[PDB]
Amino acid sequence: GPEAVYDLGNLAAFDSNVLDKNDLDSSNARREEKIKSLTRDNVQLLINQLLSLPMKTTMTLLQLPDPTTDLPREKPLP
Amino acid sequence: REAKLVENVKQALFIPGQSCNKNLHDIMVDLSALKKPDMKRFNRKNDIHPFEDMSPLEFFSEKNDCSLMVLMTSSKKRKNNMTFIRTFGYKIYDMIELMVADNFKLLSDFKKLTFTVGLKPMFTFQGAAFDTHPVYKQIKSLFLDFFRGESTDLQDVAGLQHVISMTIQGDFQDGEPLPNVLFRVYKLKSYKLPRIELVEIGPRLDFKIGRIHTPSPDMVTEAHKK
Repeated sequence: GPEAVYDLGNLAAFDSNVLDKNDLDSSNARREEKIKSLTRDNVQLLINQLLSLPMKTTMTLLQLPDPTTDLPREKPLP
Repeated sequence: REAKLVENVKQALFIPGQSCNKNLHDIMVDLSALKKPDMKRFNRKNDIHPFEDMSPLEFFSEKNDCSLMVLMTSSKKRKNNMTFIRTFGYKIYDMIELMVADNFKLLSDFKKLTFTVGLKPMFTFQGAAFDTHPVYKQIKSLFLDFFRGESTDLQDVAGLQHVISMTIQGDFQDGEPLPNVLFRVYKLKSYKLPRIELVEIGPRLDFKIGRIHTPSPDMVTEAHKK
């Protein structure tokens, strides 16, 4: 049961827990309940992370950290 | 649009291919809607074969200023095939075929709920291979890049509306077939921190992984340069 990893600047949560193909098989009648349930648990954790960030009020704003996932630019650096 | 130190939001161009059918067009319309307002689409078909001639994609990317493209084709061999393409300096960066399984669901298959357009999405990725397998790492990079929208330092709590969820269809050992990737979109609800509940809004897509094109090491260095 590894801990979830967060990239809060991208509002993203990463879950490396074991997944069982029998729970998610296209013929499994409860596959969507299982997918939604997993997503719901990870969204709860993500929201809890986001809501513990420093906040401003101008309406309430979170101060997101810089995104950490390495994503390619669309154009070369000037 | 000239290069910038802080880049614009990536724009996506959806391209019906010659063999695009009605089902595929409906999928395209609903998935492209999620990328609004940073989205363009062609109304007519184009005869594109990405793995035999990438040239028309590079021209489209430059002409329409879209560094993200999705081509829609279908054959008996590759049914409901969505080829996702990213460019760097308008040249092909990577491509991957993601073929939509027959169990897909459209927006119309879910009870209509209000949906504010243009909000930044949350993401949850379920599956260890998204961090360690070269194919699933590309898929995670692609979908974050594709849908994350505007980068911001201030996030409005009230705009935390929906989540894009991507799940690998079970763990797998090397040598086994690569499992499908399960794409889901949910809107948040809550009740009293509150307990979050989710309601699916669609589209619901199961992607079967096809062929890939990856960048040379030189291009990687260029594209990821700080």
